Amino acid sequence: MLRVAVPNKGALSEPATEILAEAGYRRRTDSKDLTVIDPVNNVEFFFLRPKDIAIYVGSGELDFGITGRDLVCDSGAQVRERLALGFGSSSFRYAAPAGRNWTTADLAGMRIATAYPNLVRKDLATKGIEATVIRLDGAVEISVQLGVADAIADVVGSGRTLSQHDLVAFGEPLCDSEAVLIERAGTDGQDQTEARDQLVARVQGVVFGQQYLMLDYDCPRSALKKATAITPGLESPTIAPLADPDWVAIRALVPRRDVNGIMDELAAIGAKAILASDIRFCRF
Amino acid sequence: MLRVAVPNKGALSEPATEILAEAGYRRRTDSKDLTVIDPVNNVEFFFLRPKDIAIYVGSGELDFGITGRDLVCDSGAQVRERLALGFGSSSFRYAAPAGRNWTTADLAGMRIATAYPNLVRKDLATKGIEATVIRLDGAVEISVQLGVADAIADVVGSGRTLSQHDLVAFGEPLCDSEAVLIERAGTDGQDQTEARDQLVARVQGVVFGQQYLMLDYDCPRSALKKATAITPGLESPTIAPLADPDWVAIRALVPRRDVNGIMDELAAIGAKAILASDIRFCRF
Amino acid sequence: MLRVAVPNKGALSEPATEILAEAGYRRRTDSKDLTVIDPVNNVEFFFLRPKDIAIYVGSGELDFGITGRDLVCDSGAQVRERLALGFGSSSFRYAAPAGRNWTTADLAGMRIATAYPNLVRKDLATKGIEATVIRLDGAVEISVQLGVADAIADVVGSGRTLSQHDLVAFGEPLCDSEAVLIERAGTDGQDQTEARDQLVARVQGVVFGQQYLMLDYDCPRSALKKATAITPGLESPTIAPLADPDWVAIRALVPRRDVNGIMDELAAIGAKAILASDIRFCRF
Amino acid sequence: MLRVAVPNKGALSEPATEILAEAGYRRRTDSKDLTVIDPVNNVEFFFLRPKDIAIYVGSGELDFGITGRDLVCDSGAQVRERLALGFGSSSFRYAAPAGRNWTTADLAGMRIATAYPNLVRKDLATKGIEATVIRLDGAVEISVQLGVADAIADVVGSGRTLSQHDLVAFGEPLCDSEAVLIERAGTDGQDQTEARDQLVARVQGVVFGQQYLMLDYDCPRSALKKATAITPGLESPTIAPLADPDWVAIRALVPRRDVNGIMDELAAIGAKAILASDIRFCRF
Amino acid sequence: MLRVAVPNKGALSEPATEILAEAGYRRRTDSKDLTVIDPVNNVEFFFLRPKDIAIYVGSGELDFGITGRDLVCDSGAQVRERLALGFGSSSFRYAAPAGRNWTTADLAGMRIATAYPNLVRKDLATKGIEATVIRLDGAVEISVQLGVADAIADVVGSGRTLSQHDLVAFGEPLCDSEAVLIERAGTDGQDQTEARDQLVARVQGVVFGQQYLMLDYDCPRSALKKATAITPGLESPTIAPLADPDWVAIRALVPRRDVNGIMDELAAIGAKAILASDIRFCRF
Amino acid sequence: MLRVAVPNKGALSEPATEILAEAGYRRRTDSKDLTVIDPVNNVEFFFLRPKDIAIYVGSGELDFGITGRDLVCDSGAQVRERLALGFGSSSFRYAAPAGRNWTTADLAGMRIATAYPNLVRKDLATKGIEATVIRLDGAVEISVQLGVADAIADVVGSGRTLSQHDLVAFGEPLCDSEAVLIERAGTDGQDQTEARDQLVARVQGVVFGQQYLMLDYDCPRSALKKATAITPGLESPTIAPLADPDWVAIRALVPRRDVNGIMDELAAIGAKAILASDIRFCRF
Ligand SMILES: N[C@@H](Cc1c[nH]c[nH+]1)C(=O)O
Ligand SMILES: N[C@@H](Cc1c[nH]c[nH+]1)C(=O)O
Ligand SMILES: N[C@@H](Cc1c[nH]c[nH+]1)C(=O)O
Ligand SMILES: N[C@@H](Cc1c[nH]c[nH+]1)C(=O)O
Ligand SMILES: N[C@@H](Cc1c[nH]c[nH+]1)C(=O)O
Ligand SMILES: N[C@@H](Cc1c[nH]c[nH+]1)C(=O)O
Repeated sequence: MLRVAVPNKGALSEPATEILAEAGYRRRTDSKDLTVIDPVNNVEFFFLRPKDIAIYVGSGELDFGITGRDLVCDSGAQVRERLALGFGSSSFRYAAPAGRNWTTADLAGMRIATAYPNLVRKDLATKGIEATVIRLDGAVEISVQLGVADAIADVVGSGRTLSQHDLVAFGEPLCDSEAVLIERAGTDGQDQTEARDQLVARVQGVVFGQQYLMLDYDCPRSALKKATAITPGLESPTIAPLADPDWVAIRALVPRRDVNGIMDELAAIGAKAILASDIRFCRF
Repeated sequence: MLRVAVPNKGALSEPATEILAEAGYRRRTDSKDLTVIDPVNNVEFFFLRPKDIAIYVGSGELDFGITGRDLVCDSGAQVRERLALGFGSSSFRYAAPAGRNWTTADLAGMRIATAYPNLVRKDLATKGIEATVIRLDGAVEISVQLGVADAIADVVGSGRTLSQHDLVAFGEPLCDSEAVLIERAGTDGQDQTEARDQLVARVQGVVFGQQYLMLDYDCPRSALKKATAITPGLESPTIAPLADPDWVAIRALVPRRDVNGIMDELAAIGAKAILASDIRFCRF
Repeated sequence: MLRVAVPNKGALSEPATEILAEAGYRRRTDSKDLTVIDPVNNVEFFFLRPKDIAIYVGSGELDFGITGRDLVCDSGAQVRERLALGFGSSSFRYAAPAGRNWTTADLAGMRIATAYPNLVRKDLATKGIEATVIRLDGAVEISVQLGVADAIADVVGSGRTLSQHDLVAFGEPLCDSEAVLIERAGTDGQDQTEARDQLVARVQGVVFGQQYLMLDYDCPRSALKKATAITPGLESPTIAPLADPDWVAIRALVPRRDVNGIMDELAAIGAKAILASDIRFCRF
Repeated sequence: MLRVAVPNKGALSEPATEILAEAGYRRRTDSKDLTVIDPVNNVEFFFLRPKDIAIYVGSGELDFGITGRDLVCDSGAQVRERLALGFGSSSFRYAAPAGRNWTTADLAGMRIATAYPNLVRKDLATKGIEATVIRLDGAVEISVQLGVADAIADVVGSGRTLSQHDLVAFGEPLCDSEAVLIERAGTDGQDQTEARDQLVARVQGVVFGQQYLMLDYDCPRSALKKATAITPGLESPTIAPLADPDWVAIRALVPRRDVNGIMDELAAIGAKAILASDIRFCRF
Repeated sequence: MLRVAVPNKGALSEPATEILAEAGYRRRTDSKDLTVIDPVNNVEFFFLRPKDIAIYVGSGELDFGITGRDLVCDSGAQVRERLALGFGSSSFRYAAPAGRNWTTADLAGMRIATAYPNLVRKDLATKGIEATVIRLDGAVEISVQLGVADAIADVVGSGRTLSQHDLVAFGEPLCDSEAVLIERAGTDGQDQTEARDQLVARVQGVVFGQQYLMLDYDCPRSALKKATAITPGLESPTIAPLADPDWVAIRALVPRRDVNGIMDELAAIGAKAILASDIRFCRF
Repeated sequence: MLRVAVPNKGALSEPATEILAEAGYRRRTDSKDLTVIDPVNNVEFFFLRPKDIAIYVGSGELDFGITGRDLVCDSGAQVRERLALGFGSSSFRYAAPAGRNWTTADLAGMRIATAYPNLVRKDLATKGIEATVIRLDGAVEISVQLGVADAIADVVGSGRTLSQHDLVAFGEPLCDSEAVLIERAGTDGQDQTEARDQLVARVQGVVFGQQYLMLDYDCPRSALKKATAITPGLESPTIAPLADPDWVAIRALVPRRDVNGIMDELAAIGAKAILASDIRFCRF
């Protein structure tokens, strides 16, 4: 029996449930209750505060959690990052009032407000800089106008929050917010290593599969050699005859980020009815 | 022209609309209005109170409805259950205050509160027991604390509601809450038998299809004989050559509940890029 | 870099985002902010008032928009309609109090209330009729009861709004509400013609693909000649052997509106496990 | 310790909480939980389904409830109606399809759908009429179109629901929906009679007070005799001098429904600064 | 029977209903339906789009409406403004991109976007300036960035919307957004003049009363002469004895905006228990 | 110009805005924006995270804030508590799994989870006990079941959260959650001492006034001496004649918690029309 911690609210909650569903786990019956028991898969899911998930995995009984990479950097927990999940990512920056040409060295002896004080204190220490780091519970950007701090450190999205308070980011970026699957450190006893390996392989199938599309298309046999070079697939393309003997159908996996260039090339050699379909799971 | 009753709210409403959409019927334009006319399929959908749907099919002009099996047991309507739809199921139990070792025979002459009084009265009669059954409109669990009844009878999910009121279930379970497609009894006149048969076949295609996944995978020809035994499919697996002549691609339907064991076996004989896809409709 | 205007609310908003997602564009991160930048596709999406989108494309810097055909008729903008998108369509009618046998000629010299005054004034002019057209901001049906107008002109859905105010539609219908992709008129400079052509081809792939389903089915070889005539596909059906040598699997695109007749015919010649799957993109 | 049942949702819920607050009882801390304990007043409030409240008072341990008068007529409970609360009232009527001149005698042997079957069966019996009364859970108006019943019986507001289904009300009205304070029948033991009397007196203070306004106004002494006749108050008006010796200020309770006529009369005899204030509690 | 138009949504809707309630009219039973009939006061209220209310009063059968003063300036309707209601007010300004020193004369021949084109065209004409005014449906501030206009004209609150798009207001302000009670022009026939006068007097009682508070306080008789000068009231203060013969209680209306200075002065001459209460209606 | 911090969400937010409104400050225009400027009172209100308000007052530029007393204990800020506001109060307790007879001394060397780690660490130190205090972001009760802690420390309301996780509170209570007005420590410069004193006096007027009701009642002169003893008021009751010379009207402040006993006594000596009204502000 495995126990898995899932974010109960915020930007990571829906895509976390989505990826767990595509790996074949029971979806949350209703957003009101806070556990979901999966008897067929032998897993129980707990919906918890995002900022706490790393502590639950690292000091508690949870085998796995899904949380942001910055929240693991801030927690001080000793957990293993098994997979980057491909969503939720965003930079983490120092920021200060526009129009003063701030640089990292200006932070020495200043007051820096953040919701991630342990992350920031370790970053400054590595750079050899001492400052006064002030923990706040949320929305730190207004703390400069209101006199609590000289600079801040926070997740930045597209900079909307910074510009709305006349702040400019500076310095080298910190530990980012990408969603990760974390695992409790420790070997335990074989029979539990196996159940843990199974969950990781299943989530990995979604993480990998979601990077590709399946292309299906009709192709003249005369253009078949060129098509094979254009879509080599993961092993080699599938080739099947059509009723018309001068034609075949070709099936091949292609990366999402390559798809439109690939289709233009296929169209130019005579390919017709070029179909593209979502992949949600693939065990390579 | 067929008329079909659909639950307008509650746990059965979204999965009911989902299954009707996958059978190819027009989805509800907006959740505010209460009918949806499907001119191409020649069907009209009415969104009604769940507890009333069985009466509308059994005494009204509706040809079909989707409701819970317990609501058909409680209604006294004479309708045909054509299909179990595979969602919404839950046990229906007697329950009484924890710590008293209640058994079914203790109900004789007691006061039993329930939202399904006809269901309960028929269950007790079959067992030869007489008691006083008290109809309530909803949420019956609090009626024991408040002195209206000695025991209750209600749908139980995972027992959250019972434990939150210090109640323990006992006795043989009653008619459960699984969602069913019900049909009005009666033969009418041939031309309407045909239209009715068509809807049932279409919903049955979703009910059946949703129990499987399509597996696609690349396979060495040397492992082909073993693969065929591992995934026999519904008739026999599809086999197509890859460009590489030592390899093929195999397609086969497999039951959802079998999928992960099947993939482990395929991986161990040399299969690569094992893909798994949702099935939403299959006419066997 | 392309700029595309998307309806920010109303009946057209979700299906507009849906079609853009299926063409492979970044979906709106959250419904609160009003732009979405797509760096990989080199497109920026702006979420605007539906009634304004035609003016933004026709007089502004936007390259494309998605809006209703009636809103283009009302705007007076000079834009190109590139594609009908297949949703949101509804008739646009004159309407007047029930029980008076209104005809189009009765409008001469009357007061007509509408949210689309330029559309209505051009329609009347073409028919040679002069009347007083009164602009209102919304919900015009009540304006007759309240004495502001003698008749109205409005989008009609299924006539719910008309019957709820005792109004009956009459006359030839006007410019309808179907969703369209519009483009700014003008040739600019080659390098921008190409980027524009790419977006249109991608949306066209969704518009075309969404009219079909992929049929997959197992078929006895003895029935193969008949099956080929029943499902000719877009080019010709794919044919692949099963393990069992007396059988094959057939793949073919078929129109959504044909699917159930097609399956009945296939069942009657011996086809088994007839599968039907959504198509979301097809470049013919 | 008293236990009081309060409607947990619907049209009666907010005005019920409002009247209990004005009688000085602790207001519901948050709409999520379902009890509120009032330690200073020695009362506990339970928020329950409206249709069940009469059964909880009549067969349970609750001392009081607030519910509709029709729900008491339908419940069959033996409870005392202590006060009409002055909100929620509405007529209860038979109704049938427009354009057929239905009368009460046409109901004999017909099918009548209603959410209040016991109320309707007793009403028909008193009139000497036999019919088939069909219990439904809610929204009964559509049951005629859908073939379940020939006529209905339901609360009517302003007839919106009737006209929206082409129904016309007929016959003598039934037990109406006005909100009432009900009490469990029975004398118990003196010390509990006293606590019960206290709650009734406190709610009665709100019921009575809410029918009046306090008028305050400045008045010339020369017009004082006429003013006294215009506002006699509940006992006799309060009269106090102003600094200016030719003037006084007058205070008097007047009925809400009389207020504007009263003010016109006072203005015409020389009264100035006529103030009118809400009364929320008055023990006569 | 009077008909009154009330804003159905937006910033003016709740305070409009609030002021009508304090004048003693029936409050909207539920926000879903769109009329409210007041049988005791002989008035019917219609909840309409704010931008349309002036047209309904000026060309329709409505006797009164509540809307913004700018919406009357934009409508071109011939209505009487009877009262300023004391809420909803905000300036209406031209605005253009920051950092260019725009002045009113720079508008000549430019493109100006606004939701109030008739208001703007009349303002420019009075100043002798010709420009191209572009009607938009809402949120006009983004139209400059997007190339549709050179400048805008819009209601400004505290400038949040302007600064969020880098716009600066300039020039003389236009017709503002303060809420007003408007009346249809025309004398009709005596018996309807009277009913109209009554509504205006009742709303005026709220408009006037809401500018004051009632002060009540205990005062030594030795300080009575000074107190009388500090709170003269609307006519002269009320003076009543306390049980203690060296003391009195004083009652007087004072303006809300004066209240705190007044209390400081009273405290400094020996006044105790200085009470201050809301006034919701006063007929002077 | 004063700056005041107000809770932006949670149980303290609405009653905080309510008390500020009754002291005569501008109410939040809309819950979306996060500042409100009051030009007439010369105060600006900032709506912030509750857990941060003490830090904003203690280290920032804010003059005042409203927050929970426990949040001040947890913050470590050096602020002055000027007033207890009379809402939001609740006990703060250690808690551990039911059925083990936990006492305070059992905490030595254990793991204690809490959202208020500084509060807990100072409480344990004062008692001479060392333990490991684990910071969590919220909802700490589940941390025992999930293995992160042996005991917790949290605000308890009525114990719903404790019993829902099988926890029992024990030990002496900690710093409670009552809402307080806090002020920045420091004298600054006279002209700002005065503006600060004014706000405190105004909030104090609400805090004091809200503990009383105004009683108004008609009284026979023969019972006047007894009535004066029953309602002495804050100074002495107001006495004014009625028109009827055998009667008077009496006005007196009485404590809310005394009101019903007081009215029973007045009724028994002949008092009639006993009226009771809310007090929202009183400067003693
Ligand atoms: N043979 C193709 C398609 C495929 C992958 N898996 C199964 N089929 C490829 O290797 O990409
Ligand atoms: N031939 C495989 C896959 C398939 C089913 N239907 C069409 N193809 C099977 O029978 O399972
Ligand atoms: N060969 C089939 C199926 C197919 C289309 N595209 C790829 N395969 C057809 O032409 O319809
Ligand atoms: N004396 C007035 C006002 C009043 C009632 N109660 C107290 N004062 C009346 O009897 O109506
Ligand atoms: N006499 C005081 C209070 C009052 C007004 N109206 C009635 N009483 C004044 O004139 O202001
Ligand atoms: N004189 C009464 C009522 C009152 C207070 N303030 C003004 N009037 C009292 O002192 O309680």
